[PDB]
Amino acid sequence: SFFTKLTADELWKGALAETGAGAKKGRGKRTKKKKRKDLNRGQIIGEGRYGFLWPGLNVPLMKNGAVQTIAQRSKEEQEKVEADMIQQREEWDRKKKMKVKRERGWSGNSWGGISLGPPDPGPCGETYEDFDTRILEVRNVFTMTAKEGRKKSIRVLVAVGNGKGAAGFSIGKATDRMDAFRKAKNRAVHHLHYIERYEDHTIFHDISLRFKRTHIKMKKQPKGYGLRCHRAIITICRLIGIKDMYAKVSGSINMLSLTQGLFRGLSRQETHQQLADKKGLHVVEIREECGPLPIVVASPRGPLRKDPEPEDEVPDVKLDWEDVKTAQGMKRSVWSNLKRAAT
Amino acid sequence: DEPWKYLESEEYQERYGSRPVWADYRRNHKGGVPPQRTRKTCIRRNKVVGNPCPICRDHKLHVDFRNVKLLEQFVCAHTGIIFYAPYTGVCVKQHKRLTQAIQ
Amino acid sequence: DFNDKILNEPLKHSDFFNVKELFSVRSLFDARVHLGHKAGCRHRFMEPYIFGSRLDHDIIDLEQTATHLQLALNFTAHMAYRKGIILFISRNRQFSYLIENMARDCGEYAHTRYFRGGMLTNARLLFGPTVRLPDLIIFLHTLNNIFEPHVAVRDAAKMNIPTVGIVDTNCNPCLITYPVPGNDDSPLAVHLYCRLFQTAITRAKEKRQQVEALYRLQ
Amino acid sequence: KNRAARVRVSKGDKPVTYEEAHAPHYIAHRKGWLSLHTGNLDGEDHAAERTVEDVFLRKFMWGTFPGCLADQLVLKRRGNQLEICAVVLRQLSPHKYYFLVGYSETLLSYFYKCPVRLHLQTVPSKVVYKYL
RNA sequence: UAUACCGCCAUCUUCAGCAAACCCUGAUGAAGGCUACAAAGUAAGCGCAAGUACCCACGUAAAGACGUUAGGUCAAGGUGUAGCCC
Ligand SMILES: [Mg+2]
Ligand SMILES: [Mg+2]
Ligand SMILES: [Mg+2]
Ligand SMILES: [Mg+2]
Ligand SMILES: [Mg+2]
Ligand SMILES: [Mg+2]
Ligand SMILES: [Zn+2]
Ligand SMILES: [Zn+2]
Repeated sequence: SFFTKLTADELWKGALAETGAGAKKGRGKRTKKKKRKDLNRGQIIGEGRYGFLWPGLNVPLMKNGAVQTIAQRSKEEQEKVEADMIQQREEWDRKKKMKVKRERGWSGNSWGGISLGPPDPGPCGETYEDFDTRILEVRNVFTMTAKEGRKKSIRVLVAVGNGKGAAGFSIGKATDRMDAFRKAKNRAVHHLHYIERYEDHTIFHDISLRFKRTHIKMKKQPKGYGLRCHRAIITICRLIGIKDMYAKVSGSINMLSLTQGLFRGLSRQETHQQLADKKGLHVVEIREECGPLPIVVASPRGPLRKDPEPEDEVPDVKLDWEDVKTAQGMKRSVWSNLKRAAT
Repeated sequence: DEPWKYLESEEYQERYGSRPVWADYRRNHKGGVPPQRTRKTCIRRNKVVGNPCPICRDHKLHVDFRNVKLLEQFVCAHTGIIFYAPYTGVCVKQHKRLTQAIQ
Repeated sequence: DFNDKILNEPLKHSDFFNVKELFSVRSLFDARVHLGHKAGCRHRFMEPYIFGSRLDHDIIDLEQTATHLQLALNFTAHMAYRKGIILFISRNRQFSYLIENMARDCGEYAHTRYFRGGMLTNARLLFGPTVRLPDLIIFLHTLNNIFEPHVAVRDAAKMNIPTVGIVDTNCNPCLITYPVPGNDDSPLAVHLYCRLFQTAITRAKEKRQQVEALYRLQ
Repeated sequence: KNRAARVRVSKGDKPVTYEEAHAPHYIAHRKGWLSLHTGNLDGEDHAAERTVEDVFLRKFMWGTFPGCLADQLVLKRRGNQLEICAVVLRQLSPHKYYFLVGYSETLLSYFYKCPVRLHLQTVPSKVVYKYL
């Protein structure tokens, strides 16, 4: 009955069933979800079955400087209004339910290659639109508690960069995915690591290192080489602004440790100006495109050393049998040189 | 237009900008590394296939030897060697047509 | 542009505010700044500053001491002439009254009481959105009662704040920008440092006043 | 744990008003009654009819002024004359407001054979007591 | 169909913790953040508490959050889903 009827919000709650057993424990349901809707906002308060014309709410009160009168909308006009209101509701529902296209990054159902846009402005006012953000990985961490048992806590890792040699990584933990994204983004923009680069597209020299049982070997490369490396390192290279190099990971595959060791190496790498200032010699580059011509790179800011370095013969140097194989050319593997994706 | 002025036109700039044409295209394929041979062709019996390459989807473009600033977009300005079709994102037929046109 | 010229003029001159007038190795030895804890209290990064050892004690190199003190006074006086904020720290309760009182005689501010967690990092939330964090930190006692590095040096190294602490044989001078080897524990040395800072910062302030008055004239 | 005329504590993004924020055991202590009649007192009668009629009144007026109100109503019945007091928003036109005012007043009077009056107070946005 | 729910209550609770939002430690891991003669924690807000009712300020009532028991109730009432719709 009308007395039995009641307001909308409690009906919506009882129909949607956001809480009570299903939502708790994370069991959820098998991809069934009732969409929220508001019927009062849709139709104007005036129309009904009997199409009385209301000068107060439905029709403008005055026309030609003459007060209006209550009148009847004929049944044909009533059917026209009903039809166009059906059309309007169908259009509203169409606009409501539609596709969602988050650009495919590393793969479907993965948060790897997606960017959340630049960081948010600071409280004092600091626009970071020059920065670009990327989500390295996402995981569902779980820890239990006394009374409620298993707690789910979304942990996320993100990186941010200019494209100008400046960038920063961070992680964010929170109960909500968007909240974790926001926290990690803020911490990344506030924790920044800068690294120099030789000619806008390369590291200064190849480096081999290890960090928590994660061996990394980055190799400088000439122009037009591309980025044939891990997908995460490719994304952060796009962030930094370097366009080509090579890299290999050996041992464990743990992207956070990978990134820590990688930024450590790219920070500890030495510039050629610093190298000349330290040694006391002129740096001299030679290319394969250019013939036997010494291109001076940098000179020591201090006084040049008079005696040059002695001839270093059969030096004690540790290297990698993998590189030995690749240089001698006997190595064979179908998986080494492939026509992989663009960069 | 048969001439190459569609490139100088303004719709091309706003549609691409400074990046090359292949930079916008993306390949849908199996996991990890994509296949080593692209599709045979993007059009068949005057019918276009889903996920076409950019040079094939943009019918106003024309593979002609004379459209230089379009031809050298693929082959690197730093390295005279042309890029491979899995790199450029285009199918093998138009890629071979582009090779013969550039030569 | 002339404002930038005035800000840059003291740089090209060495000992421009005459900070050498204050200190001398005579005064340091009189204040017993050369003392140090036992060899068991010795520290690796403090090794090179030790001139020697005697009776299981440490002795500081007074030439290096004077050099670092000159650099420290010069830096603090430059920042005072630039009106850069200064903040003193002395966790030692033995001299909190005197250090706050010399801070009142200077005009600069201090914090000798217990340091709270994240007072510097979360200072915006603690105080407000628009707050000018200090531009220079100094330490009359770098280590706490538990013999631990005061969190302020870490906070300053993070937020790119310059620090100037007097470093004892137990202290960690790595993060310190202008670490001043000396005797944290002796009241004579404490009073000497306080009076030297008084003179330095007050001379810087009054000289800025003189220069701005001269420019108002011109 | 009792659930009765109260709001569940949220993260702090739920504007709540005084009466619906406070508990139903704060009625005489930190609230007032929405209606005021004597049927509850001793010696009177028709209290069930009073309750039914005022519930129907509140429902009908809530649904004939939908989307504008932002709080419960105030009923004031001094002998014969009935008085209503409402708080509403100012998004729709005063034309419609006055038209519906007269409409509802006439309907209530003709139905209950009683002198009825109603007043409305405009607010740009509903006042919030707290964020719960 | 209480294993969709709203609404309404038992339970620990004859509890006192629960916590948005920041920072820090752990090599930037799950996680933790306590030493007052003080060493990284700061806290919106809720609850407790306080005040309000009875004869007081004690006492009794009232109140008693986050959450466990897919706790009970489609039979207070309504409602999603599945059915009867001679
Ligand atoms: Mg897929
Ligand atoms: Mg109870
Ligand atoms: Mg149950
Ligand atoms: Mg109590
Ligand atoms: Mg009770
Ligand atoms: Mg059960
Ligand atoms: Zn094709
Ligand atoms: Zn000492």
